Amino acid sequence: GYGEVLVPETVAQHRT
Amino acid sequence: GEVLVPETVA
Amino acid sequence: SKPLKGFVICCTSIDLKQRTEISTKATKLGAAYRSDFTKDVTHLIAGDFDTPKYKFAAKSRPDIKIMSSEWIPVLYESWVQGEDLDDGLLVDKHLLPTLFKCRVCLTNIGQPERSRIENYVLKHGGTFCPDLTRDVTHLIAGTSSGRKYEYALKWKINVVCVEWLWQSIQRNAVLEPQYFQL
Repeated sequence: GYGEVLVPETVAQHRT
Repeated sequence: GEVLVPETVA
Repeated sequence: SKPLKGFVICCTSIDLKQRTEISTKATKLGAAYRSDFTKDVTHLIAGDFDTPKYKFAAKSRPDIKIMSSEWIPVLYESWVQGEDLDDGLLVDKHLLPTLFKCRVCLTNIGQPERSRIENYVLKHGGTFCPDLTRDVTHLIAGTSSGRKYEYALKWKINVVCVEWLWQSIQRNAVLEPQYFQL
């Protein structure tokens, strides 16, 4: 019911 | 047999 | 006639209704059913990895098969219908998926290794989590920094290196996180 806290997936991704 | 881990308590 | 003679079955994190079905059917099949995890247990039917019984089998008893809750009802159904069984007794078809009940999130891992990890989590029965939420069970981290890492520490979520995943897959069991710290 109440909002949940989410840490978003990293948008800026890098190639190893 | 010898008890290694007991049953989970309800 | 007693296909499970010599089997010793134990449950972990199985609800009462399903546990009663499993013990009744396993006993009719000829197995012993143990409420405690005794030394002679051969098969552990598990509904979660975060239990003392599961942890003991994963750490100390690789001979013990970790089975899905559907194993005994499916084998019992074939047997009571008069179907031919084989010596495998459907065990290999009903092993518990290695990452059953795992909810795995990643942080600070580059491509293509990031998406390969995601694929292996799904292949081994886990849930993949792009975002970190309080119900994640494991955060695989490339480095000990960043927003997901800080929130996992706050929510007391396991933070492990990717070797946790590789060793859990080869051991066919979720391994404990303290052995895979960054």
